[PDB]
Amino acid sequence: DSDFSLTTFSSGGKLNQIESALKAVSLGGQCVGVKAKNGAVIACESKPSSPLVEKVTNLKVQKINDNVGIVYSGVNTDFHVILKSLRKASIKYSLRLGVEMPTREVVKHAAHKMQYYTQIGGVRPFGVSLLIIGWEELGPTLWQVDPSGTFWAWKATALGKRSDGSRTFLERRYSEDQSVDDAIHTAISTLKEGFDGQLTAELIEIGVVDETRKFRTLSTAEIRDFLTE
Amino acid sequence: GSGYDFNPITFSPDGRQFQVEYATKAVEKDSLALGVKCKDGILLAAEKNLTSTLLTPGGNPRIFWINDSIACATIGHRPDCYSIVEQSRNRAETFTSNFGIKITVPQLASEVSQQFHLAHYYQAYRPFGCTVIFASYKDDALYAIEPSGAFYGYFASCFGKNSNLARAELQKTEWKNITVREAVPEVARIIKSLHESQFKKWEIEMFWLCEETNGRPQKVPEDVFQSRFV
Amino acid sequence: TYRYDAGTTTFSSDGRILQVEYAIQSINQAGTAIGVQFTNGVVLAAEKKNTGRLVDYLFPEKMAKIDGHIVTAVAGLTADANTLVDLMRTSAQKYLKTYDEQMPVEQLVRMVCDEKHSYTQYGGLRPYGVSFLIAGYDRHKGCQLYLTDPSGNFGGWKATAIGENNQTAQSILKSQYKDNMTATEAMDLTVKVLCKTLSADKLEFAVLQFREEYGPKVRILTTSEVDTLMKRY
Amino acid sequence: DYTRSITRFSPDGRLFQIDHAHAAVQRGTTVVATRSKDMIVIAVEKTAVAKLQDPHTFSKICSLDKHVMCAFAGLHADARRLIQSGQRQCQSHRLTYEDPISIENIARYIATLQLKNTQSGGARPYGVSTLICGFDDMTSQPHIYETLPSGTYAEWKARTIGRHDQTVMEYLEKHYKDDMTDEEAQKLAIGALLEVVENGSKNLEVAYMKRGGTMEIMAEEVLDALIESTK
Amino acid sequence: SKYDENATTFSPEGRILQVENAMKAVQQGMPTVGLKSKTHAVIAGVMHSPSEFSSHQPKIFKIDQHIGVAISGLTADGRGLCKFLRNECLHHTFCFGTEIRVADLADTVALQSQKKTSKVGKRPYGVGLLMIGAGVDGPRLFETCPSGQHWEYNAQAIGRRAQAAKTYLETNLNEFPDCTRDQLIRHALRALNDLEAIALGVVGIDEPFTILEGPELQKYID
Amino acid sequence: TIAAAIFDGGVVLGADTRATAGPIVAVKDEMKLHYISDNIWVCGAGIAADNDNINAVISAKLRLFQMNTGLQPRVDQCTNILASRLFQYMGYIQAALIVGGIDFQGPQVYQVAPHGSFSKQPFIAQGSGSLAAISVLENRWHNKMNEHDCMEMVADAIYAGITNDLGSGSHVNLCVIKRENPEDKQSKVIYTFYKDYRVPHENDRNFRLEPQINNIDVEVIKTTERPLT
Amino acid sequence: SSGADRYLTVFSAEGRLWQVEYSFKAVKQAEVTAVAVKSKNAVCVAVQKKVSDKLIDPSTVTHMYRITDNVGACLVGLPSDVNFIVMLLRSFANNFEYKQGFSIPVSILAQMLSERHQLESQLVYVRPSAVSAILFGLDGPSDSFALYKIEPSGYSNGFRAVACGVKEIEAMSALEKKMEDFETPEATAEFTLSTLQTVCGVDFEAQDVEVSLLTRDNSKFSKLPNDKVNEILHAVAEK
Amino acid sequence: DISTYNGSCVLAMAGDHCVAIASDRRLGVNMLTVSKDFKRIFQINDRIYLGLAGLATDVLTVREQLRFDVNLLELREERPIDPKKFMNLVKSTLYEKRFSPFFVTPVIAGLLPETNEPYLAASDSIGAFAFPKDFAVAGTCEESLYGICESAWRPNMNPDELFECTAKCLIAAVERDSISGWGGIVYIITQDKVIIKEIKTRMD
Ligand SMILES: *C(=O)[C@H]1N[C@](C)(CO)[C@](C)([C@H](Cc2ccccc2)NC(=O)[C@H](Cc2c[nH]c3ccccc23)NC(=O)[C@H](Cc2c[nH]c3ccccc23)NC(=O)CCCCC)O[C@@H]1C
Repeated sequence: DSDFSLTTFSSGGKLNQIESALKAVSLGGQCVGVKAKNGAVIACESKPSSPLVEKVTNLKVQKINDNVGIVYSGVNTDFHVILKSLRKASIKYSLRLGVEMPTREVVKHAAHKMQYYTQIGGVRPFGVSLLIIGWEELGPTLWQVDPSGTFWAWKATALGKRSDGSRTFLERRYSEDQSVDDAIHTAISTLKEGFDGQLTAELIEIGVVDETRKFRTLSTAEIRDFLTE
Repeated sequence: GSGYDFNPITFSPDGRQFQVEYATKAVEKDSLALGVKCKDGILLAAEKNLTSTLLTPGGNPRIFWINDSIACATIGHRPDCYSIVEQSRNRAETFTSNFGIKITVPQLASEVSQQFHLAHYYQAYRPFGCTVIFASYKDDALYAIEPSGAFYGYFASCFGKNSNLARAELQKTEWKNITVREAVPEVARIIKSLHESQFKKWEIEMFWLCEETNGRPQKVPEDVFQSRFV
Repeated sequence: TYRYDAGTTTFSSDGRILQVEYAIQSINQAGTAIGVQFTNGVVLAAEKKNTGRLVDYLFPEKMAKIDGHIVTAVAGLTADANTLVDLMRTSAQKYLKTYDEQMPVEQLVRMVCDEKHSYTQYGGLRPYGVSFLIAGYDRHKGCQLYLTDPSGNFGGWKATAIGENNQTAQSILKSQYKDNMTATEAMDLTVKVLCKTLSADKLEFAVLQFREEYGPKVRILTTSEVDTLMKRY
Repeated sequence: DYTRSITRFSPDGRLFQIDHAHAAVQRGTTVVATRSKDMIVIAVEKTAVAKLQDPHTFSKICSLDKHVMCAFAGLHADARRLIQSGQRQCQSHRLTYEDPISIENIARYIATLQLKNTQSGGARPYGVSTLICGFDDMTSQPHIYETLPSGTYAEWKARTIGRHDQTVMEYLEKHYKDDMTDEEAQKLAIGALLEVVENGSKNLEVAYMKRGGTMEIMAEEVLDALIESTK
Repeated sequence: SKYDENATTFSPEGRILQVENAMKAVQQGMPTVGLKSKTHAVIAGVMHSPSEFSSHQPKIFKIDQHIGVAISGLTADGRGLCKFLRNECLHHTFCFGTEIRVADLADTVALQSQKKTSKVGKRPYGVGLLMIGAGVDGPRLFETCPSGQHWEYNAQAIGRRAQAAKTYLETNLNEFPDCTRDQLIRHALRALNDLEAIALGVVGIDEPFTILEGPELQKYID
Repeated sequence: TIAAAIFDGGVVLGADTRATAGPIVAVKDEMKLHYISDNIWVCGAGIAADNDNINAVISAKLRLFQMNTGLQPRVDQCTNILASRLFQYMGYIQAALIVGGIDFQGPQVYQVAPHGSFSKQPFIAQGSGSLAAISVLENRWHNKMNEHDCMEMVADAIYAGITNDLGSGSHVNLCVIKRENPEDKQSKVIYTFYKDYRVPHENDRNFRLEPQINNIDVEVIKTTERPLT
Repeated sequence: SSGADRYLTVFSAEGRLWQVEYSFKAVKQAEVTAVAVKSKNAVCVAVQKKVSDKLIDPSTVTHMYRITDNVGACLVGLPSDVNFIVMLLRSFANNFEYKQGFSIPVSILAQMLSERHQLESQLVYVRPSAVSAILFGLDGPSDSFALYKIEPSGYSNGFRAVACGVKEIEAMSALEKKMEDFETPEATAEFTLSTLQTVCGVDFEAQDVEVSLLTRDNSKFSKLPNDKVNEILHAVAEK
Repeated sequence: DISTYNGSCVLAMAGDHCVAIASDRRLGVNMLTVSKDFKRIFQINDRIYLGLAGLATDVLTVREQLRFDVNLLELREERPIDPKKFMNLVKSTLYEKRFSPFFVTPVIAGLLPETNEPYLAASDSIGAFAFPKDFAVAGTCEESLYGICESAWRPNMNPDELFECTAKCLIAAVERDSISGWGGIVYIITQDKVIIKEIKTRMD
């Protein structure tokens, strides 16, 4: 039979498949988030497997809806599954309620899906942690959703490779009163610390929710400008 | 396989599907069956090593009807052989139901390789310990599906015990340059030469789909070829 | 084949569902959640799992309002806790839809506990590694506090604690909990128990309070309110 | 859906999962059911409750129906599911048959739920022994069936389940009488539990169903009076 | 050994060890002999005797008016297979109004057992059948195996002691085709050494399948 | 009355703004032209809820399609989805739609009948005023007409339906799907929505008794006030 | 710790899907290499064609497959898995054309294959399909040649040039070292076949390689006939 | 008919930063007056009220399904549902039953959260929502309300004047609808308070 949970509690009260999925996240490419006063940023290292790869065809920084965007660290394919699920959920939310799914509701839906796959049988957890940025009534909000479906808000974060050093670097360099420009610069800097070699605009993707409340993925030109500014 | 050979859907660290190749070994253990695409038709011979002399001489078919124009020689796990034969008949019947036409051996081979593949692709199934050689003279097709589901069209297919020597012998004859009637002596020669003396009573179940049968799957008449051997 | 099946809904030689015991351990390694039932209401106070200077305390990680009359605190996996919170909210609203009455606290507790127990007894799926302190109000039992564990076993508590150092919190509650407490007194007791068994930012609070005219109200204290409560201590 | 054979025979012919469910029952608290001609008394040991635990509406005793009392020993959630099924079944019997479900019938139903869990693939056995008691009719003799995790059920003059079942059962056998009165049955149950409770007034609760009546919890004052009379 | 846990697991030598275990279950059943002539088929079986005061449990069954099966192995599996065979016979009579052929019933039994081995959770039928049927295709004897394959035999012996019966059948194999119904029953009885424990179901191109036990079989015990 | 024609560089959809609750005007400023995607709009006749929901559902489907696939929704794609959906309801969803849009295949106007039939036509009129509108479209539409000529023609068709059809009335809303650069056929497909493109003055309420004579005396049995909280 | 991580598609203690990587190994077990080069004017996929018997009909030993009239798929890996993914891609394209009313783009088909490989790598009861799929073809909406490569993991990416099979690493290195914005479809085909010939180390004859050169003149998928392939190989040998 | 089975008369109205939503109090079984205490207007939240005109059955079914939905949405989002968002919720609830429609027509009278602007949303039984800036009408008195309000409504009615027309413009409609009436109740939602005035209509 299939429907037995392969994510189960171990003797120490630990879901070992959850820790395995978190490990998959920790080997899944550095992604950073930075909450500005007037927005939030989700940058990420997008070093293609080869230069022949077409960057736009597989982007880690993705838009869930007009106001919510998402980046991930972990398995790209089940991130795409999570992203399709979140876009579908936000479209269903707009159909039912006439507005884009709120950032926290998108985060809760991602967390619910990940938890579901942590509990149902025949499946593994999602090997992705999501940094979802979007606005709410009280301001911009960066959220992390773990393979376990546990979500929580952040001021700044890193999820993928070398994300511990990146998170320490953000602890040292992140400030509350940053602007969206300063948040983008902080995200680029965090990626640079978490990345070896020359960190160019083509090797990173930045998504931003700015004063307008709308999520936009910065093009390579905007990323170049930020790198050179 | 260090544990990678119990679940069919499990890849070996080398990418091998150990259950699938164990099914292939089940195929290799079975008596050889070979199809040859001849100019007048396609001849499916199947060596039948009668374990017991009490077996009905005109029975225990290795070659089966799939259509009015498709025959299916079988090698390997006889239960799986007949399961795949019935699933190929069902696939052809469903093909006619959906499209109103008779399935072709290449298309039947694809659809039945679908089931072969499901065996080792979704869990809870067992790989089919059988190779099925679908021959159709209407299609001029001789497609063998292996236990993995890998199906290929052949000029001369052969699977089972001594199938390598049988293939080598089949290479020596340009079957498409000879008819099924004059291919029967050559195929019988090959099977007899490669036949194991461990069995004193044995048969060569020979079907052909030819102009003589109008492409129909017909067991070769005993007058044309005496399958019985002692 | 069940080669890698853990037999989650399977007894052990001791008669314990090992998965449920491990879920209980997971809870005991999670942030402390204390419930204190005072004269009219209950104070729930949980330790946020995700804290730090870089964490944004926008939402209650462990506190979840189930309905106008029921609030919950979480100990253990906040994810499956959120799943059970969604189920509890839906069950409370289904009861309201069926009866036009707020779901009695014990019934909502029984519903979430039946979900947990169904996972412990059927399906071969891992149990919900969450323990709920469900504070609530209903006209039948007044203000109530229920501790529910992954087994689906729940009990009413005047005061109780789950999560990390839950035994120390329980002992402090025994020493200092008194009946007929005021909202302020119970909030002070919960803050004292949390501090003695562990920062306002890391802590989150939720007061259920029943006023005779306004009814039962759940108020999950925000960051500033919890900071004020902590500074009062 | 998950359908693993959780309960299966061991080479020695035992269903080890049923044994583990019995172990769960044993780790459950002690219940004693006793019968007088016109009364049924279920005395359950309250679990050790601190000063912080609400002692009301958490007794192991339950009413499956206006004529059927139930008490359990073992996993509280398993017993909650069993009691929910039993109450649904009592109402279903009233729906299908105007008559109230006989105590034999409802005890059979609960024991058959336990049997199904020992037979259903992917279902854990109920780690619960249930003392299901009541009166079939006004003139019917009181019945006290004990249903085990194995799904076996048997009627008893007086029975105990849970921890100390050995000791409480020995007390019942030593002190049972054929024609005990209501007071005598109450005293029998109360003393049988008193032998294995640290405190008499606190750790012990009693619920009695008289003939032509519903489940009735003992008053704390009357319970204390009976406890002191026994001692 | 480690490959002998499921009917779905092939062994490294391309074998389904659980299928072979069900086969061994069949081999440990009571002796069962089948014989085929040009016009009649017979299945004689030494019905099992669990105790001296237990009537021998029937093994020669009546499936169709011209088909009968001798089940050797797990009796309950044989009875489930016989219910399946009755379903197939009923559906064939419904569809075409004629009696299904024993070859078709053997094919259906083989398919059912192969399904029991091709999916996890379901187990090979511990029972092996000797199905004799005299239809339009003539008299035909089939040994259906737990693995999900059937063999058409002129004669066959299955279960315990099957080797001696098989050798006897081989000795008189070439006699059977022209042997009379009584001669075929006598051959079956000779091949199948235990009288009361021996049932014998005989079918013919004309005569339906009928079971003879003890007294009814005395005329042929010889 | 809804209509939609193709001009040289795009599509002009148009609709009246009346929704009828039987013989009574339920809505006098109803929106029947609905955004499906930046390149596709759908005007709708029939049951107002049917049109609203079918248009919202297909807009959500194509928004998901564009978010996931990154591809501009096609007018024929929108029409195919609408036709399949309306066909599976066997005409129960009474939404006689006009899908006007632009994609790589230029500007296209399709009609989708409530029963799921569809058709690409240079100009279409649907609704109770479809005949009055289609007279105007027949006598005015020509190949490669310009944006303003098609705007005036479609507005005059909607106005013909408004004037002549009782089920049509109030204002003429237009939408003009075009490309931001007429010269470039790969330029972004934009839409300009002309709310109240025509507000027929003769259809305005000419008279109003401003000192409304009223002899109904309101007697209050009970007054209870509560805070708005 | 149970060994599910190494036999099923669940994460190991290192957070790796061992079965997905073993399906990569199974893809390399195809013993063939495919090199696809997508220029502005054409997309040429050349996959070396190995027939193991002289008695196998070569026309049936193929790695190029028609998914739609437009979209071609060079599938490298286990022949059973290759057939399964061919029929799965064709079913995806058919369902897309039925739901959407137009032929599936290569990008959407690649995404659907990526979703299938994600459900294989997440559903423990489904094996990762050991197929590296080079989907290619002229996307009409963009009027540009799409070239996506989907790994058995489901890792789908559009490529200016990609490789799959045994020499995927060497072929990718050669592609990213010598790639150009080739002016003509003939140039694209020459580069594709030259890269494949170099990485394989064997001078190819038309029979030994299947080439699909989708140009704007011929945007429909089709394996180039052996005469055109021979002309391309001669052009490669010309320099 | 089942739409006129329970005579209904709901009338929302826009004022100056204030909405009114009035309803006849009758529960009538066709021509029989069962009650004069029927509630058709329900507070959805502090600044959203829902007047459900139609089958008392469906009035309560849709009020309680919408309460279910809004309570869940406010628990999940921890904020009150917006008048537009509640309108879309009502539209979804009514179109979910498109093939078996509720026989209730909603009238949502709210104040927009920020600008306190009046928000009227009237729909048919299946969620085809109008957003009149003047007045929304529903119930068996629909045409009567349409006429009286079309003549009577004036912009920028303060809560007193808004109540006056809600009451008068509802009294005129119910007193022409035989099956609706038997008293009225007007909820005036202003920026800071809700005034629920029970108005005397004819009781015949
Ligand atoms: C030109 O020809 C115009 N004609 C009118 C009638 C538009 O006003 C239509 C056809 C229009 C389409 C439309 C599209 C989008 C929004 C609004 C309108 N149709 C209507 O307005 C329909 C007419 C109608 C009713 N029943 C059928 C059946 C088949 C075809 C057409 C119709 N009106 C409605 O749908 C009503 C709207 C309504 C009623 N009271 C309301 C209060 C508040 C808001 C809206 C309300 N609804 C009903 O009649 C109930 C239907 C229940 C079905 C179970 O548009 C073209 C352009």
